[PDB]
Amino acid sequence: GVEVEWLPLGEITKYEQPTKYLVKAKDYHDTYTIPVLTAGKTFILGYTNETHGIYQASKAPVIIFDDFTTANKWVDFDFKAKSSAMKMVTSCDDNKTLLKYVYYWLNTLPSEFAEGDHKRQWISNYSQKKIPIPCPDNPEKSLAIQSEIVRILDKFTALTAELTAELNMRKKQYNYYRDQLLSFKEGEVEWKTLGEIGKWYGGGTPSKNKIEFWENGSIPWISPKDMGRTLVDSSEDYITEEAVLHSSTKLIPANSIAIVVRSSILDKVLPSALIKVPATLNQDMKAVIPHENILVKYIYHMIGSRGSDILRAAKKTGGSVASIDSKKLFSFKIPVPNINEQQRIVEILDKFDTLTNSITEGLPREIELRQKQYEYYRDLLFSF
Amino acid sequence: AELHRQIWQIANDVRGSVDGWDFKQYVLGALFYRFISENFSSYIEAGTDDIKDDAIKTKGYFIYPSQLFCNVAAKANTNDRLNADLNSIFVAIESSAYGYPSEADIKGLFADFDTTSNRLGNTVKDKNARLAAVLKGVEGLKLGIDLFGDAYEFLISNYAAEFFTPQHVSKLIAQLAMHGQTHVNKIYDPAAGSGSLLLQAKKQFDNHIIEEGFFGQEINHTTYNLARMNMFLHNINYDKFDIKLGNTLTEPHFRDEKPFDAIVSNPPYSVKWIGSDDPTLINDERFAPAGVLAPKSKADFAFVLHALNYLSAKGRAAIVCFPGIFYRGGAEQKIRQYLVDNNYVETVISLAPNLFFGTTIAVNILVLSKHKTDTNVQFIDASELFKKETNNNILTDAHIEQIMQVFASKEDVAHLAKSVAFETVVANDYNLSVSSYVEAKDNREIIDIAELNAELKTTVSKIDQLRKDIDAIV
Amino acid sequence: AELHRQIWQIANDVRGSVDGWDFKQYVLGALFYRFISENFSSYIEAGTDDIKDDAIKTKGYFIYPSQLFCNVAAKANTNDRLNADLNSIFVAIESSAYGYPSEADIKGLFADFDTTSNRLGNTVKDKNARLAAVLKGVEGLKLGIDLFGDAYEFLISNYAAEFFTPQHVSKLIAQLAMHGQTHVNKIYDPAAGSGSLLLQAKKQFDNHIIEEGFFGQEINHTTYNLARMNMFLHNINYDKFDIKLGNTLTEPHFRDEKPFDAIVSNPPYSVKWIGSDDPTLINDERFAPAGVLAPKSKADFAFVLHALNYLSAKGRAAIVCFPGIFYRGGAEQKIRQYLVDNNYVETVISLAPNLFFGTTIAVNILVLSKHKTDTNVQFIDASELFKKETNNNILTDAHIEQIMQVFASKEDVAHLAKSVAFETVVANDYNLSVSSYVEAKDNREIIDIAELNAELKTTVSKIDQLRKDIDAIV
Amino acid sequence: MKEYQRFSPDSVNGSENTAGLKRNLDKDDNKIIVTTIQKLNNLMKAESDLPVYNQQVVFIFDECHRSQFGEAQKNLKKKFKRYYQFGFTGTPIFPENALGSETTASVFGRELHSYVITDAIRDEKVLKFKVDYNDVRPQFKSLETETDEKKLSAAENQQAFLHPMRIQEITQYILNNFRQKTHRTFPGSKGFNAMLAVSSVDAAKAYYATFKRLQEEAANKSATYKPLRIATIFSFAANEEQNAIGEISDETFDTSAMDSSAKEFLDAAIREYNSHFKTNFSTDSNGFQNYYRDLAQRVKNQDIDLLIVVGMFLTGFDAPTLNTLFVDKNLRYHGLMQAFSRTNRI
Repeated sequence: GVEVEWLPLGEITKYEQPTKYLVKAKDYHDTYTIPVLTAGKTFILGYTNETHGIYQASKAPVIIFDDFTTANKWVDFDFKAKSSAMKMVTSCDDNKTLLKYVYYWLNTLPSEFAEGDHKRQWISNYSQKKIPIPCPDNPEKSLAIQSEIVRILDKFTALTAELTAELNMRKKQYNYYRDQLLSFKEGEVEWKTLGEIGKWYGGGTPSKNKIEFWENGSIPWISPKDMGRTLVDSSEDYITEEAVLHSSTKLIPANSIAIVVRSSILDKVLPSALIKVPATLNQDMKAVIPHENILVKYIYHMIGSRGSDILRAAKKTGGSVASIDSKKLFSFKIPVPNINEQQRIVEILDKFDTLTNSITEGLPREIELRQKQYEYYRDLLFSF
Repeated sequence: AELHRQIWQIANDVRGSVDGWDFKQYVLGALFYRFISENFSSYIEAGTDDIKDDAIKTKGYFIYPSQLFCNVAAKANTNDRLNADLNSIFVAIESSAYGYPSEADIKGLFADFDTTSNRLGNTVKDKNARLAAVLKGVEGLKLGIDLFGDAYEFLISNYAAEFFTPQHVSKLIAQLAMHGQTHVNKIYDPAAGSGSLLLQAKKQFDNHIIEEGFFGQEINHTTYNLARMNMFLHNINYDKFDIKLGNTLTEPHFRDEKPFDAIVSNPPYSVKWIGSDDPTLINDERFAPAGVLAPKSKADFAFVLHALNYLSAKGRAAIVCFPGIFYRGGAEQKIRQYLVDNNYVETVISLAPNLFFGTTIAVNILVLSKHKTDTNVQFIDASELFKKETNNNILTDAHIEQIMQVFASKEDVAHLAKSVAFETVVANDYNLSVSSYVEAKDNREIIDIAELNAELKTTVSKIDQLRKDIDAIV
Repeated sequence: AELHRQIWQIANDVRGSVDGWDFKQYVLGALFYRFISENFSSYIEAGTDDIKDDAIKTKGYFIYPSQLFCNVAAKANTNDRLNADLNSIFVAIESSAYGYPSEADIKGLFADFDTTSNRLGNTVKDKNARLAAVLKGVEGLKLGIDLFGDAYEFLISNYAAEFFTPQHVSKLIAQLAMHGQTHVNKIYDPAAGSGSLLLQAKKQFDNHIIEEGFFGQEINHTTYNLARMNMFLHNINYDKFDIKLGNTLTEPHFRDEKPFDAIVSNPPYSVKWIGSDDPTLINDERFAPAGVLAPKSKADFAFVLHALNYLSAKGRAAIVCFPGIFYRGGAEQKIRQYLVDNNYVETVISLAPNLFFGTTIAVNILVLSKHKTDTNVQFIDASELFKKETNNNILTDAHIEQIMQVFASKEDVAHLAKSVAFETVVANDYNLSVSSYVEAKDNREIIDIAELNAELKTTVSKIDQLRKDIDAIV
Repeated sequence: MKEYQRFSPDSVNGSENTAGLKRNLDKDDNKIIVTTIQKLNNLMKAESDLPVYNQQVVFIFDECHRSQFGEAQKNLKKKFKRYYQFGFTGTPIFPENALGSETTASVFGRELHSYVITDAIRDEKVLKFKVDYNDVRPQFKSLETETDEKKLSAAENQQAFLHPMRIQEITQYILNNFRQKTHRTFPGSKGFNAMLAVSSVDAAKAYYATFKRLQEEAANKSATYKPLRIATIFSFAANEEQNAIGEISDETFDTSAMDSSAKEFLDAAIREYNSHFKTNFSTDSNGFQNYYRDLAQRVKNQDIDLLIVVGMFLTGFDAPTLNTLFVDKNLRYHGLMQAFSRTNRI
């Protein structure tokens, strides 16, 4: 870029409000087909996609999310919906703008956009100014120098999208390859009932009234609001060592597993984690230690494998907010093999999911680092 | 909604001008007085019709609607005569107006009812202007074959903002009280609330089925009053048609009239009562066959025991509960044991959350019969019904038609519930109802199709990383 | 909480046994009667102390507390004498008991107050048993130097479940009414709500500062009543100490007494009023200097204009708002223009969300003065205060101490707000307050340190993919 | 808003909503309606199909100036059928007041009941008069005692009637007699404020500098003379006839309709007023009117010693603490009575 000029935004930008929607109909299941695209995660399910006066989302506009936010940005992918809050941004000019260029230029400035704090509309304010522009060598090669850098950002965005895609396919193929192996076991592996594996410990919760029992201390507390990880090493809450006077808990060793019994199941998959520190958990989940005839990671992968049907064994337990019974959870039989059919198979399968999972030696360790160097090179490219 | 929805909005406009219950009492009394006046005028002048009437004085002729409708309005104290002298001092003659139909001692009174419109009110001119404005606004309601009370249903539904029914669910449980039984009577109701769920069958079966008027019982005082005027609006015969006030757990009546032939109900939930219990209500006629009472936090199944007490030799029964009363400890377990002692409990059908007014939980309906085959059949039902925005759904007449088709002859339809056995329910700990939904959408894939795709991901990925390394020239 | 928190829990136990407001009226009247009786006995017998008293009849001596506390309790109608004859038929003598202090015509009555405890109630024996049980339960409150009304603060905070203040924020805005001005008076309040925010200064300054009693005005009737008993509990002099009932937008009083010297307030938000306006309230003494009214959806700044009307030549002012009143269209823009016409608006300080009872928004406080230097200074404040679980925080006495240190002499502290200029605010469109928070945590990295790490990721990645290809032997 | 005897008194306005006023016609039981003659005339000329035109209508009027005094009454005759029109006034018209208009008894009719000033004075509601001319200057004695209304109207100038020696001796008279006539003969006395009204603006532009300079000289005579804070206000103008014979022509609210020799003179006087009193009112279309209101409020509390007046403060203003009025003007039947009403309150 030989000549650089900053220009105001709304000079070269056509802003328009959404075409009117009534897309709140009685069923919009996955059998339907429109992409309903909102803020945060930009996808809700199908809907019948024609004759509703849908904007149809032509070749390359951009959007902004939204009132109280004005930070979230999404490329209009192909031809999609007008989903319920969106505000449409495009340009009047064609031979200078090519507004995926300015899609890339808009996320360059989180200066105000690190402040979603006050109830507020920002339309005129970002609609003023500024952005840098390769003017005044327009219309000769103004977009022609862009093709380099927009190719750079397109390769990088392509990288991010495919890495998410191969992570998804990797977990998909991995879960499909887990239980093809390791299962239907013959012949004939012992149908050992759960709890005949090691005396496991229930739970317990101190009240938050006594600030003595709550404010300090170095015992790692575990809560299922803080679960959803895998291989938990530490949590948000560290509870008081005095509080074991009336915690109604048990301090457990540092090679344990744990499993929820409340409110993520009754709907979905139940999490579990290798807890590597001595810790306690609340009323609402269970801690398990096995007993010595085993290798503990094999028990972990066995439970995480058979989760989708041990939830099925005791699913409903009433229309209450709570979930799976104690007894039918306790009274499930798993094939427990000989030790050579513990350590080898858990070595292969542990090597596999430790290739997949967070953080150190992992795929997200590639993902967010390429995200960081992405944004760094973005900010690196855009000065004068 | 054709010519209706405008008048629904007119009622919404009339909703002024203070907190809703206070003026709402006067609103309901006004439309009640208007409808009784118009119905009485329609009776006495279906043929010379007179807007203004006379003091014709013939008591012997007067007592014959006092045997038929049980109430003379008056000679000249009708609404249409009173609508001429509006804004006229004073207004308290309406109190004396309520003296007129409340004579009604011959026969089978059903009076002692209209004590709603009291006086507050701070000056007499405030009372005059306010009540005259209410009468003027209720006079302009262009309604006049003569469907009237659905706006009353709207206005009574416009509160707790109690929880009664989204009315297609009431039509559903009415179709559960089906079928093919021209057999006196219908219908008893414990804890009726409104007469909304006590309406659909005979309003659909005005001369299709001919059994008797309706009986019931309800807890609250003002809910009892609005229930009696609710059932009175819909042009229903005076014959025996009533509800008495009280509680079924404390004043169970009427035992002597009769073992009923069909019942529906909406019992409220978590309705803890006196424990456990201080009188001998174990040793009554209905809880002694169970074996134990229904304590405070589990105060639900006392209603269903009281329901199954008042039942015929053949006629079915249908009640609503929520599926959280599942096993609920050993007391409710042995209650369930006496319920499954026979084919007393015939069918159970679940209903997806919410389909109510912000509750937000799911429900289920229990259909009982002393009309057996016998095996237990847990035909529960999940999705689909839309729920939240307007009503919603509300609700899919073909879906309830096909669930009646399923209820007809005992099919075994997967991706849906099916029959079970008595051996199955004794294999359960009498659970309500885990069995028998099957589908889970756990869909298979292909090893090779996934892995060569992942190889394509890599062949994209590594060269794009190479091009990033090219772009690392800074 | 030392010997307190148990008694807070005892009040929670006494909270039975119906919906809270209804019995709560009788509870407050009971503790009110108990405290007046104990204070009157403490006055008349600080030295021979008698549990039971006499009919000593000396009216001339009786009228002297009727000039001093303005009310004789009675000869024998105190609480401690009435606590002997509990459960005695009948109970309605308490009504006649309220005749006794309500004589009080000499001088400056402050009576006509205690009409809370009405009768419902369905039988006389119900009334006797219920009110006697309430008196017995309130008698057992072991309180007795004599801090009493914080449990009253708890019970009045236990509702809208209105929104008054988390009381350390009231202590904060009290410290905003600081400093160093022994200058009559304090304190006027428009829309006071409770007397909670109208308490902290003179309760801290019982003989430290000596100016006058408190004045104010409040909208609701029962809130006015609980406010007067709230301010009456805390052992405050009879002198002129009062609030009158009304609305400041409709009955602004008192103009003649006086131009005040310090004010705090909690005006409610989005409080739309009569528009726009039908009387000549543009041409009053306080809105004509602005230039335009405060319409319906923007009904906030009428309170702050009414506030700045009643101000001295020197004494500062402090009000609360929410930062959503930001520019709010051209009407509020020109309101802001007349606010920034001088250094009327001195400082503004933001306060992080929520720090309230489920509102859930942030707030800000505006401190005004006709005591100028002058430049505008937007010392807004973000995090940190904890917010949600117990109260919370509540709240960090060193943090408010250092924000008073910042407020003392005009520092310019980054990672925090600082001063601005009048040229800056006319460069703004009078915005409240974008300037001047700076920090964003956009932290740099290193090219080479990132890329050789990524190379280490690759050297792990490719050989692990090779080992997966080894593991593809099936 | 002063009609709040009844509660609520249905004191409705459109302001200026002829659609709102006809809505109030359509709305029932706001049984009193207050409206201007201008709103009524806008309603009649804008709308001529109202249902009120054949209805029982009562009218009561007050404070009649001469803009729509006959024309709106001609619309009242034209676009109505059943009216009962009544009047409250202090302004009779009939014998010698207007001489060219429809008189009160010919507008309205019978003098239904009257309450003259006389027995009100007898019943201690207002106070008495002492009207004296200041035959003090034998130079302009013939011109002061001149009664030729043609020459007093026409040959009024700045030298034969506004001479600097003449104005100077007027000033010396009033500054000698102020603290006597305001009962300020003692230091701890209470005191009263006073007004001085004239008929021409250039007189007042002479007067402000005249009083200022002569007070400067009086303070420089012996360094003992207590000065007097003297203020003044006016905008514009004797705009129309606006009245009968003879009253004050009302000043409109146009700020700078006169020259800046009058307008910026007033502005500099208001800047000196701001410099002494720490006020904020500029002379725009907003600060001037509320400046007038603020000056009206702070002249009432005896914190302003002397008020020079062109044409304001003569009809609707009240001052319970003002005993003494000074006139250099020629007046007529009852506009002069309206001027004399500005002292006589008890």
